Formats: sequence, C-alpha cells, structure tokens
Amino acid sequence: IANRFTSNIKGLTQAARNANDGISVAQTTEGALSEINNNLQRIRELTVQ
Amino acid sequence: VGANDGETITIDLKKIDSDTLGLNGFNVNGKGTITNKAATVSDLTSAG
Amino acid sequence: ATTGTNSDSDLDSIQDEIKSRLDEIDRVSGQTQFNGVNVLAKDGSMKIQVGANDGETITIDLKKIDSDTLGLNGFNVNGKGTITNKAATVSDLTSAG
Amino acid sequence: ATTGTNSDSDLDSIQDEIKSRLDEIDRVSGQTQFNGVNVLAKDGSMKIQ
Amino acid sequence: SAGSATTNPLAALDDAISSIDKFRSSLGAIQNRLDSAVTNLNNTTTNLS
Amino acid sequence: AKLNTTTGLYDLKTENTLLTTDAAFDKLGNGDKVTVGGVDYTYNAKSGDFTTTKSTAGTGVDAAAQAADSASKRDALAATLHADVGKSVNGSYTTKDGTVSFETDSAGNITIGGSQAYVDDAGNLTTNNAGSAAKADMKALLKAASEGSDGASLTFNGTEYTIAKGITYQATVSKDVVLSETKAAAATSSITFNSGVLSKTIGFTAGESSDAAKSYVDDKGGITNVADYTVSYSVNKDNGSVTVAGYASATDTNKDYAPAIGTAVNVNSAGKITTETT
Amino acid sequence: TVSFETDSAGNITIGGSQAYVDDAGNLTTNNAGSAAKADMKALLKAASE
Amino acid sequence: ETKAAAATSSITFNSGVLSKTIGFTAGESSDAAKSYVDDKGGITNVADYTVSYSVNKDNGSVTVAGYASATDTNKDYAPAIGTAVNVNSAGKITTETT
Repeated sequence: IANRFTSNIKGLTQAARNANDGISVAQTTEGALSEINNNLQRIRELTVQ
Repeated sequence: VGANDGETITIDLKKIDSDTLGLNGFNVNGKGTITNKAATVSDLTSAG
Repeated sequence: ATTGTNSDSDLDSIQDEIKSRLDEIDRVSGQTQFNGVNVLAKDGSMKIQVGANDGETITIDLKKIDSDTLGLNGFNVNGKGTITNKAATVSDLTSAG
Repeated sequence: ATTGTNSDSDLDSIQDEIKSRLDEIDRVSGQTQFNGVNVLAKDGSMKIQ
Repeated sequence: SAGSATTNPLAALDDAISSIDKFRSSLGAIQNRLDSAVTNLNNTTTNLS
Repeated sequence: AKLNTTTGLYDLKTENTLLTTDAAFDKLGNGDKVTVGGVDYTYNAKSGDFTTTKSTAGTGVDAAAQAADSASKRDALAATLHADVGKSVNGSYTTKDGTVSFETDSAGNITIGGSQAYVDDAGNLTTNNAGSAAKADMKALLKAASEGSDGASLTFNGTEYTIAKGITYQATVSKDVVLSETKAAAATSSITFNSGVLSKTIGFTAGESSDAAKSYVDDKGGITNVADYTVSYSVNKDNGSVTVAGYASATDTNKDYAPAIGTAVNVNSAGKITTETT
Repeated sequence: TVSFETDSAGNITIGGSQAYVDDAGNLTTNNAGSAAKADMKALLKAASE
Repeated sequence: ETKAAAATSSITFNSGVLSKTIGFTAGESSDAAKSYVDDKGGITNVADYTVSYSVNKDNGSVTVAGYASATDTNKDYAPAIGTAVNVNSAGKITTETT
C-alpha cells in the first residue's frame, strides 16, 4: 500500500505540473487573440470612416 | 491530469487567419484580387 | 445568465462555461481514487474493524455523486424556454387529414 | 511524457532516460549474485535443511 | 408549447448543493466518531498493558 | 445408483434432455438458417432477429391460374401497408437506367417536389400527363411496374423492394415470433448451425428432435450425441471405498465422457459424485 | 409542369441528371421501355406528334 | 503418404457437434468443393471475390462501389458500397482508417 501511495503521489505531482503548462499555453494563445481583436476593431472603425 | 491512463483534458485550437474569417478581397476602394479557382474535368466538360 | 438583457451569443458563452464546469464535476467524481477504490463512483459502504473480536465494525456510507444523481443533465440554460406556437391554417389543416 | 504539450525532442529525451533505467533493471537482475548463484536469473527453488 | 430550457435552474442547483452538504456532514460525523474510537482504543491498550 | 445383481457392481445412470427450441435459439449464431412451414429465415445477431426474403406471389404454371390473382392481391396489400396516413415518407424509384425521387404523404399519393406526379404504362414517372394517363396512386404505380417490360428498384425508409422483369423484398420478424410458430404445433421446423466452416442441420418437431438424432443438452449445455449416461461403481467390501470400474453408453460416446478406471469416488460439497479430490 | 435545364448543343437535364422524353410526350428523368431519346429536338418532335 | 501418392483421402473436421468431410487428391481437394483457406485461415469455401472501385475524376477520390462473387458467399467479404477506401501502413488497399 505504501508503494501504491508513492506511485499515486508522484503521478499527481507530475500531473499538476502538466496542468500548469497547459495554463501557460492557454494564456499565450489568448494574448495573441487579444491583439488580433484590437486589429479587427481598428479595421472596422476604418471601414465606418 | 490524473495519475492513471485516459485522464486527460483536451484544448481545442482554431486556425485563425484571413482565409477562415473571409475578408480576403475586402476591397473597400474596389481594387484587389480573388485568386479565383482551379479547374476540373467537370468544368472542362461543361465548357465543352 | 437568467437576465433578459443578455443576447444569444452571451447566453451561448455562459452555457459553454457551465458545460465545462459540469464536465469538471463529472471528471473529478470519476477519477477520485483511494487505494484503487473509486470512492465517489459507487453507492456502497465500507467496513472498518475497530475491535479485537469479530463484529466490532464501523460502516462508512458512500454515495454516487455525479451529474446523473444531481440532475443537471440537459442544463440547457441557453435554450429557448416557453415559446408561443403559430396559429393553424387551412394548408396544414388539410395536411393533417 | 504522456502530456500532449511535449514535442518530439522532449519525447526522445524522456524515452532515452526510460531506456537507460530499463537497462539498469536488466543489469541488476543479471548481475545480482549470492555465493555464485544468480538469484534473480532463474525461476527455480532452493531447499534448506 | 413548452421549450427545452431548464425550468428551475436555481432550485435544481440548490438541491444539488444540499445533497453535497448532507453527504459531507455524514462524512464529518463518521470521522469524529472514528477519532473517538481511536482514543478509546489507546486508553484500553494502555490499561491492558 | 442401482445394484446390478448379476455382476455385483453399482451402476449410476444419468438421463439427458432432448434438444429444445429455447436451447436451440440460445445457441443460434450469425448466419443460421431456420426452416419452419416451408419458409427460410436467416438469424441476425447484430439486430437479433430473423430476416426473410418474400416474393409477391405466383403459384400457378399458366396464365389462367391463381398466380395472377395472388400477385394482384399482394400488390394491393403492399400498397395498403404503404398508407402511412399520419406522416409523410420519402423514397426513390429507379428504372433500368434512371432514377427519380419520391415523397408520399398519405394513401399512397405520389408527390414530386410539391407537385403531384403520374405513372405511365411502362411504369415511367412523369410530372406531366399525355392522354390523361394520370392514375397517380401507389396501386397503379405498382401495377404498371409489374406489367412493365423492364424491372425497377424502390428504396424506402425500410427495406428495398425489387420489381422483377413479382416483387422480391426483405422483411424482419422477431425471434420470439418465430419461436411461437415453431413451438405452436407439430411443425417440421429445422435449424442449421453453421460456424462458417462446420455445419449441421437438426430437424425437431415441436421441441424434441424426432429425426432419429441424439441431440441433448443436460451435460454442460450445448449439444451432445450421448443418449444415456451410465457408469459402474465397485464398492470394496473390506475398505468400504467406491471406485469407478468402467462405464457403458447406448451410443458410442467416443470415450469422450470416459472417467479413469480405479479412481476413488468422492462426494462434492454440494453432495454430488465427483472424482476431484479438492 | 416540368422545369428543365437545357444544355449546350441541345440537351435535357432535370435536377442535375439527364432527362428523357416519353413517346407520348411527357418528360421524365428515368427511361422506361428502352425509349430515352434525350434530345430537345426529340422532345419537340414528340410534342408535335 | 497422402501428399506423395495420387490417392483419394478424406479428412473430417469435428467440433464435437458440427462435422464436415472433405475429399483430397494428391495435395489438393478434388471433391467438387471450394475449400479455400488463403484469406486469413479457416476453410471459407469461396472461389473468388471481385471488388469494384469507383474513381471520382473531379478530385481523384476512390470509393467502394460493387461486389461480385462466383459463389453465394453470404456477402461475407462484401464491404458496404459508398465507403471511402484508404491505404494501410503496409501499402495494402483497406477500408478502415485506424
């Protein structure tokens, strides 16, 4: 049972690290999307003009 | 996300560019390109 | 979301977030595990020996916690709700036979 | 390694480490010896009077 | 001509939260009673020794 | 077990139940063929039901026979079954080299693109009429297809019908239904067990097999050729132990159920007779 | 009433498929009795006769 | 002795319930029976099956359209028509995409 618990603890810690990496991926993609959105807003203003 | 097999979370991504938003020949002033199409055997038969 | 000022796209985004969190509830319920036993995925009970003779036991009751046992299945908050139906006419009156 | 964020080089490095440790398992199994008897290399039995 | 949107979302969520709270309370009571059992076992072991 | 007076041994006889329709249906597999009442059914395990091929009609050998009348009445019956008054259904009517959509609402009314179509002499489907040859009905369409020089193919929500140059079509019947006709009376139903390589046909009348075939199930389930199960036990007068001293069977049995001779006989936990020690 | 798409050099097409004219004069998309004559000249002749 | 000589042997396969008897000439089967095994193993007694593929000239996509069998075959090896065919890892022509 101690072996099983050690395996589970190590796996869960590594999974937490993986989830942190995924959060980083999401943040980077969202920043790129925000810049694209600002460009689109400016283009719409130019079209209205 | 888990310690056993199959315990995953999926992040879907999208191909975002001019092509997937349209806007290709935005052409506000009326001067631009279309990059029309590539022909096929059905088009040739229709043309005769 | 229940506010009537929200538009269709806003309701769609809110329901997307709701569906994501319901999926998280289901995932945590399915994947929570202790010593190879899914504590939250079964409606059984566990017996603990606390005395030195037979019969000295304490029972822990577990409940199957997920979407199904809490309802929330089609938690369709982005739906349409009560909608007034259109009046009948002669064309579909005859179509009915 | 099973996380999908890792790239090909990352997976290659991880599998290199995995191969090294599997080689260690095999080496320990082969070379563990007591009084000229390979305890872990045979599926037999020992009799004690 | 009733539609497909959930009728009473707040009531359904309240029922779910109430069920979760009841099960948590049951677990807490079981844990307290188990700790009391532990203390009694230690005292009895000391006296028997 | 009964004591044999002439030999002094103890003989134990075990009976074997004849093959039944329920057991046969349980052992039915994919591609199995069942013949009851002269009509062949093919079992499907994917949907778990019997598929059949039914022709329209035709029994007489000449024009002045009941074949034409049976064909006409079966065509009428199929058209009536195609009523579907409550809701509309879509299909397709295909000639030898051409096809056309089909959308009927009720009473077999032909509607193409919201406009009622008509059937010609040769089964042709046309939105127009030449010489007032409308006859826009399912019965008329089926009759024109049957009398046409060239056959046709009809695709509907259910099975696909083929009108030959008679209509051949697939149909579905329930396994419980087929069981009911098989066990209803003294039928001549026969079941063919096919493994894709090995095949055997068993003909049984209202349950038990009457084709002089030793089909039985009591041993461990399944099918066996052992008619009777008889084994001889010798009791030692001094020790008191019971040993197996051979066996005899009505059929050959190919020594398949042969127990070891001279092995001590043990009583199972449930109380049966078994040679296993533990 | 039938709506048909005439093609170059003379042809009859209904719903993207070649159409045939009945001998009596009706228009169809499927041939019956081995009498197709899928041509607008044939359609006109059949209508006249 | 069966393979070398031009004898007439008989082989019976029994599963305990189902039985099949096959005649054999000097290395082959001459009992007017199909008795073919080459597909994947087991006696499938099918002479040959021909699969017809339709090629769409607009894009080059190839689909399955048409099955022919010299025997009944119960449509054992007949794929459903209209299914796009692909190429396996070994270069074979196969329908599944796994």
